[PDB]
Amino acid sequence: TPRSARLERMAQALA
Amino acid sequence: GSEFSAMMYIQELRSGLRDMHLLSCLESLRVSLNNNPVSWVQTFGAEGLASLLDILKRLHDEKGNYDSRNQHEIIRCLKAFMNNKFGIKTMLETEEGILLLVRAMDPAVPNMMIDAAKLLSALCILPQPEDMNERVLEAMTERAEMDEVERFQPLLDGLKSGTSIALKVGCLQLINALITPAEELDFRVHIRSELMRLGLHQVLQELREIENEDMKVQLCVFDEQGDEDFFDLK
Ligand code: NI
Repeated sequence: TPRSARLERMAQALA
Repeated sequence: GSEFSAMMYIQELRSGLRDMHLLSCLESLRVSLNNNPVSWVQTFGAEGLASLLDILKRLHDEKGNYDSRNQHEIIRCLKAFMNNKFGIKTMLETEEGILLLVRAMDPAVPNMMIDAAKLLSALCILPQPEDMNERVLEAMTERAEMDEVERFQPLLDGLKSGTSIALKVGCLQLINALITPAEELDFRVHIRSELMRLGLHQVLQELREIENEDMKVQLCVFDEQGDEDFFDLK
């Protein structure tokens, strides 16, 4: 979903 | 290891040390938690964590030239301790861990607030357990009552013109970590509105002018999620 892609981008930012 | 050195740290941390003796112990432990394997972190364990959290509580309870450095060095030890699953699990098992991370969000000690906010943000996006955002908000509420401030005010203070770009980015990153993982539309809309009312509306105008890609990434997440939510409300 668009929200789940967003969450993935947040995770990538934290890594 | 050695394994014996983990037990030695615990005994030292329980010994009543203060000031630069304490900082020197914390600095050595911070290196060991970073350099040793996860197996060593497991040997240090829940009891080692509990010894760190007891000191951090004491530092708050006694209002010390070294207080701020000792609090931040503890946060650095937590950052290393939590860089693996066992550490995360063990921190979430504590009664006071999350609250003490939230109390570390002091914008007058910006590099400590950055470290704590990042740890909190990472808890919020964990697949499991779910809804760590709720536990963070519970602790922000408790801190608000204890400090006599509105609960999101420390995050807003971190976004003020004047603060470092790294602190601004960590503040908006935690805002996004509180909102975006929540499944309940009306809760997302509510929290967003609470932040806007406290002053995020004005602040965002200033943030959009900043030429920093890490900021732009967080603004993008924030704006898109907002747009989707308001779409879903119609
Ligand atoms: Ni000593």
